[PDB]
Amino acid sequence: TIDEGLYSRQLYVLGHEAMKQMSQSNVLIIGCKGLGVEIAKNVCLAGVKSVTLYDPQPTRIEDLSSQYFLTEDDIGVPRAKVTVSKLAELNQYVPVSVVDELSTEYLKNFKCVVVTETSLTKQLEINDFTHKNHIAYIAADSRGLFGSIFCDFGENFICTDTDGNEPLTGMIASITDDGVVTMLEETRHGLENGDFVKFTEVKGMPGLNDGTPRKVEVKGPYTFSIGSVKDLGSAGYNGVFTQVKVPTKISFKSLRESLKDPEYVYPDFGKMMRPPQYHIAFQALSAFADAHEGSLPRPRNDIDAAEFFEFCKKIASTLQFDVELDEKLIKEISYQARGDLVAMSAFLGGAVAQEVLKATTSKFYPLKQYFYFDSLESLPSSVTISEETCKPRGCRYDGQIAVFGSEFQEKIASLSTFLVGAGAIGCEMLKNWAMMGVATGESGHISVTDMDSIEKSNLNRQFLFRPRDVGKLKSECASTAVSIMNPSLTGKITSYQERVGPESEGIFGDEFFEKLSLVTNALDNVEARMYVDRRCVFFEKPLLESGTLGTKGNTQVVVPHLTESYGSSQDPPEKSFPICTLKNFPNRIEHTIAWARDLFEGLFKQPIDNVNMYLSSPNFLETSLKTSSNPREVLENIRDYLVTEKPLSFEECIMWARLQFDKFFNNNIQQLLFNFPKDSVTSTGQPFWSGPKRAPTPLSFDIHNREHFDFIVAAASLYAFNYGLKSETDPAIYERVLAGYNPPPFAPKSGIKIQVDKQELKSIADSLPPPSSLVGFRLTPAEFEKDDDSNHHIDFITAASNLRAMNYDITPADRFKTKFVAGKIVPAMCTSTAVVSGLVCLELVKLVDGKKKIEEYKNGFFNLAIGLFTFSDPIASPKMKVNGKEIDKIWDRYNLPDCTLQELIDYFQKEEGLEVTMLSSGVSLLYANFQPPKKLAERLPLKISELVEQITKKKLEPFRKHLVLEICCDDANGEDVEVPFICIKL
Amino acid sequence: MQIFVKTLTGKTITLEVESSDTIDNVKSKIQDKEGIPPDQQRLIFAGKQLEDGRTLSDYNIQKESTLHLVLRLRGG
Ligand SMILES: Nc1ncnc2c1ncn2[C@@H]1O[C@H](COP(=O)(O)OP(=O)(O)OP(=O)(O)O)[C@@H](O)[C@H]1O
Ligand SMILES: [Ca+2]
Ligand SMILES: [Ca+2]
Ligand SMILES: [Ca+2]
Ligand SMILES: [Ca+2]
Ligand SMILES: [Mg+2]
Ligand SMILES: [Mg+2]
Repeated sequence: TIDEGLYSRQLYVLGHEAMKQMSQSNVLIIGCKGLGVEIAKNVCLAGVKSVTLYDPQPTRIEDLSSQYFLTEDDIGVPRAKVTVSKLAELNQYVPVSVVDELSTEYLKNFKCVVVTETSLTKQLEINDFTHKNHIAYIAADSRGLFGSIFCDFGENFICTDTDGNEPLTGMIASITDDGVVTMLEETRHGLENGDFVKFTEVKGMPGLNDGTPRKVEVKGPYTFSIGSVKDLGSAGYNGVFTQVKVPTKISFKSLRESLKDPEYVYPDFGKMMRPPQYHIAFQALSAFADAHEGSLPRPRNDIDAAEFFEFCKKIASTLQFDVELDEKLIKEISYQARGDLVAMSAFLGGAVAQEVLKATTSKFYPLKQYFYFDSLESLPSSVTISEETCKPRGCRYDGQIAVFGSEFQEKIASLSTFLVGAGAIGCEMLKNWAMMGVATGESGHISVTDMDSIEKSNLNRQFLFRPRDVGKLKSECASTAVSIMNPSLTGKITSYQERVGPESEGIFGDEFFEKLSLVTNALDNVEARMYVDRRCVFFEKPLLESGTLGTKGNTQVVVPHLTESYGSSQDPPEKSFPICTLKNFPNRIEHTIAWARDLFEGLFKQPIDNVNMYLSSPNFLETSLKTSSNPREVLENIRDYLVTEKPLSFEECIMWARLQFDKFFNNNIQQLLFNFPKDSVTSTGQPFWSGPKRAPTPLSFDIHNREHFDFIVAAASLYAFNYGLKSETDPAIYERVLAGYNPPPFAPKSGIKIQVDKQELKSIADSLPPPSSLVGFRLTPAEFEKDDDSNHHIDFITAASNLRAMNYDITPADRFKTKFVAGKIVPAMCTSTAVVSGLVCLELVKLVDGKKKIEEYKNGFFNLAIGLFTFSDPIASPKMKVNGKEIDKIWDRYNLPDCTLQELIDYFQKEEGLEVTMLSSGVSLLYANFQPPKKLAERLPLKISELVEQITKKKLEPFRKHLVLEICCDDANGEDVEVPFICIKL
Repeated sequence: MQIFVKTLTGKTITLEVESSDTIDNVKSKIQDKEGIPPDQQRLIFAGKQLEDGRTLSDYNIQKESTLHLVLRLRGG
């Protein structure tokens, strides 16, 4: 029913049942400017029933400041009809039509109605109807560095998931008759008072494992109460609980009555007192409009501002809003009234878009009900902002100039950026840069890099790509795609396919960096972010960071000699299960899945590689015993995969497959139960198999069992793939060789290592044929690939997982979940990606403005699932005092040429007032005042580079331009002090 | 007094602190409830991130104040 090959990612954040509601929901979008188009873009990619647009107005040149679907010559034509042609190209599964008439009754066709660029008076007229007929209403507007979103989903809207989180779960140790449930061993339940939970597998109190939820009263981080339950038993033992997400109704006020008593959703607790002001200003913006024939205040105009300000006092009293109007702040909205920034459209767009999905799925807590945002800190101060500088110019950047000014527009145009990554965030970033006219100038230039290709699932969050683009490079395809949005970029963008890291340092060298204005990350892994960070700090270049995780997203700006870098703070590592839990004592389906995945790699990857490596590397055998951890496993992998068990027919593979079954779902189990009897006890006399350890049960084969069969099929097929044999699908073929199978008896041996030869091994390597006998021969290793079905990869793992699941009485899981966990997929969608991109660019302008005050930058943190937004000033780089001078522990460094050791020493002492006591490069000690007068005399006259090569005994590489050195010295007091590093620019 | 710490995952945590308490001292009370090492904790109050060495009062954090506990994301 649902295309999992496309909505894969997005399904992990929304869910099937949630998307089935979308596919049956029609959306209407009033207005098709930057904001409206952005909203649509997402809603389309989202997967709603259909999208309907409505925007008769022409196409002013200024509209192209954020409307990435309007070209230079579309001017005049109705934005509605002009864009509908491209939005339809986004998601095939979603049709996009247009409408020229605005009928009140017509609205009952859509489940949600989005309203952009519309006068308040017209808004009421619309909501009044929509509200009465129970129709989701959403209104938003982008006015310069100011924005606003309103929501009204009816006075009886019901939400079935308020946070989006996965229903908590956890193992129990006990539970008193009083209702005092005690978690397992130091396990946290993470429940909040007022939460409901059901139980399962709880002995001592059977009637409890029925399912009926129970209100929880947290007594601590490891224990909670559910109320007396002595009528169900005297004391329950080791079980498992599960949180029940109870729905709730949210009553929305009409735009008319809420306009009176507005309910704000503060996006920044630091500007707590601004939403009210904005509530007034935005309405004043509407009044002023009607007065001047729908036109808004002129860019940075003072006369219009004065008048605008009056309208504020007008509605301030009529609304009886007892507040102290902030003239300076409010007037700012008037100046920027005509402002149409793409970043603001990206932000409010992805945001609003998510709301629409909420209204059509009853999933995630909606904005209730006024979202007034502002990024006033972005306003430039290094250029002159006057009515003059912000005057229109007849170009596609008027919507932007209206805020920053023509003078500033030049800086943006002459930027030399470097975008690392071309995925979700990547596309949105480029898009924003295009509309902003980045690298459009002369010295301007964009550089996008990425080593991955386009895939189906990628077309859901990465719009710059199309299905017919699959298989093509991202960086390259995105580049071209951008040249069409803003032709002024053609020949201004260079794409690369290099993976940013230590290797690519060849391409992205010193010369490459010394040119960049700043760097922006659009990566998907922490390791890469770290690498870039390090480089930027070394090259003293600014960096823009951003991440997403479903509805959550974060932004971070790191400006040179001001803020700390990305790697200055720490993040929690990847949660990896204990080796002995996956190997012998699994209790969660996630355990078997991880196991299943190692099984996959262990039967169709690891062994094969050793075969080919044996047929390539001469001293491979010798060097193995010297390095390889399990030389035995190596030698055996070859023996068994080359001769001992080399198949010759799919039928001979099915025998191999059947053998494996008993080897990992029967014999292995038996052997365990042998070392640890199904009822043996510990030293404390406690059941070995209690709590964290579920007593397994060997599984006898069964030719007529989905799991048992699925495994054999998958396993066999895969083994085939290794040697290249036609895999069959006809069931009868398996029976015809399996029904007649006789497995060799298995008896658990005594003395086996279960965690909680010099001749044998070396003799087996002699039973193997010499590489000479099989020259040019190679095997095909199976490279795990989650996104596919014609490979039996996931099919294998699912079965293998659900089979081990039966062993330990663990509940199985469909291949949908298995794929998610086995492939360690990062759930995500277009909405979050857009929000971050916006916030990111809203900071980008702060870097080109050269803001030196840290209180002006902002790091973003948000979660669309609950309408949560928060920002915070960046942490200042740790300082330090050396000789009274304040130094930057992160950015300051000593730049010196390739001078002589004696010279460098004199320098520090005469120019820095530091007595260099120790000089080094990496792990090599070049100098130290406590060395003998011999070592010194022979080195002092040498040049740094020379000294390095000598001591290292390894001549430098000619591709280097720099050379880092560390030093130890004493301040003017002779006391040891810590100073910055040295960068020899040889 | 008593403060509230809402996290990105919509969870609310109640703490019993004093205006003179140090940020390091707060992070720990949080570690005792949630199990998050102070190093990985990102507490924000009124647009300012709290830093070790300072105190609740240095941030004018008064009674019944609300803070946010956020995290950085790896996805892109
Ligand atoms: N070290 C790196 N250097 C350059 N680009 C990188 C690096 N690591 C990751 N990327 C790229 O960053 C881009 C953005 O990541 P994103 O998560 O959007 O894409 P993806 O990995 O293709 O998606 P999915 O995980 O759903 O398949 C990807 O195209 C990815 O290949
Ligand atoms: Ca919770
Ligand atoms: Ca054989
Ligand atoms: Ca300095
Ligand atoms: Ca100094
Ligand atoms: Mg990929
Ligand atoms: Mg990725």
